[PDB]
Amino acid sequence: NNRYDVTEWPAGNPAKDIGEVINSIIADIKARQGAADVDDGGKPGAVIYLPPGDYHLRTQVLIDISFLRIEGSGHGFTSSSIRFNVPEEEWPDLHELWPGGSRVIVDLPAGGAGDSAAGAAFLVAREGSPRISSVEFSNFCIDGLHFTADGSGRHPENTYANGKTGIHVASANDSFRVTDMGFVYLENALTIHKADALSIHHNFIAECGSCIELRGWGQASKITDNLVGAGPRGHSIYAENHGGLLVTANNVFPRGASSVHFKGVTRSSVTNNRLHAFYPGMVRLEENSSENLVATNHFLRDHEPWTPFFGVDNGLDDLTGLLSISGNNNSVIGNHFSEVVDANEIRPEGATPVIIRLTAGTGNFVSTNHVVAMDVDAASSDSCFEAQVDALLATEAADLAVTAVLVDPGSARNTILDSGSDTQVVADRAVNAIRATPTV
Amino acid sequence: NNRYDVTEWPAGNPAKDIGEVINSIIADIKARQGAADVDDGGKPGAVIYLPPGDYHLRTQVLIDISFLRIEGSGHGFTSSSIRFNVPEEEWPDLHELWPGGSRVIVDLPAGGAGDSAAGAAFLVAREGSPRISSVEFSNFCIDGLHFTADGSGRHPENTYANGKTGIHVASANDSFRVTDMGFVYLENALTIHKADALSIHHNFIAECGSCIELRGWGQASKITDNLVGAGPRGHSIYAENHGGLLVTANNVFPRGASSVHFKGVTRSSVTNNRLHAFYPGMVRLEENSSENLVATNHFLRDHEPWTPFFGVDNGLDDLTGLLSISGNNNSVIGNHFSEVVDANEIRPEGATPVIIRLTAGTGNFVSTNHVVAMDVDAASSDSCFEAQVDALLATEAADLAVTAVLVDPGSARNTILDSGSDTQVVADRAVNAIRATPTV
Amino acid sequence: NNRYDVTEWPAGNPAKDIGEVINSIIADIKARQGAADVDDGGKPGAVIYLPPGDYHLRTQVLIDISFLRIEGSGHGFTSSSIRFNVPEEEWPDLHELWPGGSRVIVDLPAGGAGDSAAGAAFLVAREGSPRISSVEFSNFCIDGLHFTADGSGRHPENTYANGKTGIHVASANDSFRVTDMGFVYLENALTIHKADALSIHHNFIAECGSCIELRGWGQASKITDNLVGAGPRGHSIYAENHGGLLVTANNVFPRGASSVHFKGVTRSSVTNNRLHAFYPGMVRLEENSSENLVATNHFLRDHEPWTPFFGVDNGLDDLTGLLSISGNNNSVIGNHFSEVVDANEIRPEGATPVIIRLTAGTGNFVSTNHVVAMDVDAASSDSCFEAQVDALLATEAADLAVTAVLVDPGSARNTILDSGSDTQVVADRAVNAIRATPTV
Repeated sequence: NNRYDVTEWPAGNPAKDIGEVINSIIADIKARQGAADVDDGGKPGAVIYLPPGDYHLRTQVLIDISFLRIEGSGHGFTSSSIRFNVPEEEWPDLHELWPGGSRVIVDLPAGGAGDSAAGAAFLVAREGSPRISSVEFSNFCIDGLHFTADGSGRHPENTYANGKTGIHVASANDSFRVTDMGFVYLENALTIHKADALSIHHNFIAECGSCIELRGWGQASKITDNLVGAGPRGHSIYAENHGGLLVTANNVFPRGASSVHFKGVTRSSVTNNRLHAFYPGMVRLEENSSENLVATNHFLRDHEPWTPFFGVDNGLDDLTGLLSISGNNNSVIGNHFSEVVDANEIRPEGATPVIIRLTAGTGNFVSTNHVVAMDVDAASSDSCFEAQVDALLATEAADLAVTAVLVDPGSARNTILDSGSDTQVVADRAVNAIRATPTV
Repeated sequence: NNRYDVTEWPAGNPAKDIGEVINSIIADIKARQGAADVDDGGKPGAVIYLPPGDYHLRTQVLIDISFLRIEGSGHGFTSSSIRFNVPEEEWPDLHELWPGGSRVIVDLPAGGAGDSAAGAAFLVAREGSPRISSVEFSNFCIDGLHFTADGSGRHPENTYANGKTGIHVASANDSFRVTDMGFVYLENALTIHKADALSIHHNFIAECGSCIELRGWGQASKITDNLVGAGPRGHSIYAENHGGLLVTANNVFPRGASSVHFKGVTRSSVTNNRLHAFYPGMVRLEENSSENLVATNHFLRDHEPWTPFFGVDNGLDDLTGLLSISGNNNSVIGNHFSEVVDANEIRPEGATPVIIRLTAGTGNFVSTNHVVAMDVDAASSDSCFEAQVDALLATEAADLAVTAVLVDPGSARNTILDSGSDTQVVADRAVNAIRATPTV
Repeated sequence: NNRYDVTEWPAGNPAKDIGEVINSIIADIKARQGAADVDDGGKPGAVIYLPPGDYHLRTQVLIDISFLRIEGSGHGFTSSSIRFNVPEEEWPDLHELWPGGSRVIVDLPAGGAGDSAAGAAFLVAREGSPRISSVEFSNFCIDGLHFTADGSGRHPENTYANGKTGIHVASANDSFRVTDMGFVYLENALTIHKADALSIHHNFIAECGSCIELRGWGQASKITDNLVGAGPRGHSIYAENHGGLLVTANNVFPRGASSVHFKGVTRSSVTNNRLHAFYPGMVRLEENSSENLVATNHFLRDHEPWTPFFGVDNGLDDLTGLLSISGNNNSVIGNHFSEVVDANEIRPEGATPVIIRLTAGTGNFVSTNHVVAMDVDAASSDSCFEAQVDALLATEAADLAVTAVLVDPGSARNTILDSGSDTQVVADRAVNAIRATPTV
């Protein structure tokens, strides 16, 4: 025992309100595990199992205890975004309509003016000592169900706004795991404050406004092997005030405002990811993000190919850069950048797009980065995945002049090696060490 | 419920034909999940559990539904290749003879002249909309049992031919997972057509003719953390017409024809793998494979040390290259190449082996690759793992001249930096930018 | 069946001695699986499940059979190190005191003068043929409970000494997996001899004297996605006489003697890890460790910030190097090194710290490594995680002269490119090819 199955718990009804059921199970664990030091233990925690099923959550789950594992048997993802943009008269012929797996349907109202925490299906919160530790979420689905009108006049299902969060961790935490999950149609998939030695590993986090956000501060954590797709006003991967973070082996696709965004992040590594955006400002190191390694990533920036998101932007223009750095002593090494754009969609009109921009800070080392830039003709089609795939396989283009590296006058004493020809590297040679990539 | 255990299903017998049992379970799921939009769901799918056991499959499983998870409790791998080459009179003294775990023994005949799909233990197929989604295969064993005579006069168990496939996905699919599996003694372990956002993660796929094949087209997928060993007429990792594929953190060992093979693959990353082959042509980018990052891989090419495969080749000679590129605007950065061969086994007689070959395309960037080449004396021994390990630890060699980079006249406007001395880099300096690695 | 739950086994008591229970289950599996070739199988193995719980182990588990899986439902980690250094009168106010999850408490005496194997909770041993294969340990907790006085006069809980091992594999093995575990308060977490195609993946291995040790020899293995923290007389990741090892995507934090230590390791890759130490000698390639790739790692060396470990060293001084190489033909490419030290704590007094040191061997290629060095004021605070995090986020420092690369006269014919200025690279230019990083 200490093993519970939500379909076998005698209180509540998991189809109607799985929140109530899980809170009831948590009360039972605490009632049984009252003593902290009996035969060298006494509070080992528990596992709560969700079989495949459609489970409505109407009461927020409060997780107050260490070593709690909540697990299911399916990440359950299907593209609600595609389905909600299929003409409605065709829905009866679709084999299915909704995500599945071990599915928690989040039916909470939007969070108040206090916060988003109130809109989270699972809230992890505990103050005092020690930090809550080794909570595990595994292999289930959290589904926000619908997005809602936002004043823009866009389809309500394409706004990425509903005030719902999948998992929200409010308190300092240690050794947490989020693995094998599916998150869909949430304004925020996963928000974790004050994380130590966290692992976010092998999840599918897509069609959420903002996917992964590490807030407050943190250390010694990792975000690995995820498939991630956000919305144009949110983050794919975000961290602030982290040290020693490792972000690797993620496949991040559209349509977040950015792929990776750091504020005040130090001594971290963003390496070996595949990153694909429809907008500039893919990787942002801001507010003294320093001594970070950004290595061997594949960056692709192109244009949205799917008609229902034509015109949808993140507000940033082509001078922003694909990689933007404000901070000291970073290392940008061995990245590939593909810039695949339509010259007459470049903004501002007639600008030369920038790839890497150093806006502030000193001592950045940028070496052995390959920039390929291409001028294609933009187009939109109605069939989502066909258009996406055709777009990736298309190479049928003219050449395009770009600025591979732009060092603003506010950044100096950088070293730029083999990351562009002299024309491609716009920088003051008197206060930065520049070696042009050899040419013919 | 929606949870099934194949040993607790009242129809069929999983020891005799687990195929029939699983198909029966799938019919039950469909019978119960008929309605697509009842209380915001209705087709959440299911989980089918295989306890550890030896289960014969005589009827192909047809997977027709989204959010189906099939799981077990052991990848169950043992080297049938070693065992089948042990003298038969010694078999009674072996502690065990066969793979184990949650084991599906594939007893289907070879596929007809239509196709290999008919020889697959699990076939995933569904047409219409939407694409089948979020099917999961986890932590079980698929065993082809024996290889069969192929006309070559080789031992029938060493042919890698039986017409059997582990898992075959014929239809466009989204968010699929194959994790923690074991595949053994199959002509094809895993063949997945038309994949979107697929994850093939942390499997053991070995002693199969061909291991992973991604066919038709695809996008935004990943192949990570696998242990992979194929056969000399097949692929280790293969993809065609994929965009945005990430292949990382795999340990690929002998004896596939290649370690990674791309046809028409674009905007992808093959980075941070350990790759070991007994033959040339380890990593092949062919048929306009363009804008790919190939970074920080460890390549080892040497000679087969195990006597029962002496003389077995993939048909390619030492001029082929360890890495061969036909395509535009790729990035080859920070790889290590160990070429450990016996000079008198080099073919054609008296050739200088090539390491990286650019056969066609423009704009490839090749930078900071270390090539170490060595002339050793070839040998074969009868004890498989002892010989393999001794061979890897052996450094007792003379020096060997190699061509680090060969740029054919059909490839031009490439950039080659610090990837060999001038002698080691055979290329037209007038139409490629070449910087020799500094020497003494 | 072949599925067992230790709380449902009729012999012994898993709370008192889970060792006896598991050994009893193993005898039952062998009694049932006597025949090796009945209908193409007969020894498929088994799965043993540990629900969340506190389980004392007083008898060593002997694992003698292939395809055994032992699994739980929680890695269960909490910092016993922090708790044992909290004043004792405050313990009654802590929410909990001990690790949890599916918890095996190791209550064996320390191993005799024969060996440490006798102190292991789980011993995997079998001689003869074939090698034991595809044993899996997953998602449970192994807890050494306490460290003991060691003659140093340190707190007994801070010695990292108790003679206990989590899992010890004594025999040649194939296709083993250790995944999702938690190890805490063990002198040795995981020791695996003679490993072939092993995967140590996604574990939490911390506050153990020595974490991962691969001994004897091995091949084609991988250590990926682990969180790892050892003690100052032990190893974080250690291997000897391995070929084809891949160590990637690990986040290794203090306070092991080293982060990665190789003896006699060849043709391997240590790439894309985040490594953090409080002492020199972070990555050691020793005793002819040759043809290894060390690429795109983030190294941080700084000072211990937590008062109860002030003064605790690994015995090595600042001339040792962060990366030390004794071996031929290695490749050191694209690493970031942050050296964050207090100039008056540098030892010996007045030394210039070294970052990469080549002590012996020929043909090493060192290219495009960024070294950032800083002089800060050392300090200690009592609040562990606050001090750790503040320390990582602190950049408030003066500049510090370092030797980026030191090539001893005993190492020659190396190539050093863009890994330091001429002053920073101390090497005989007549017998090594040196290119200084361009400067202003």
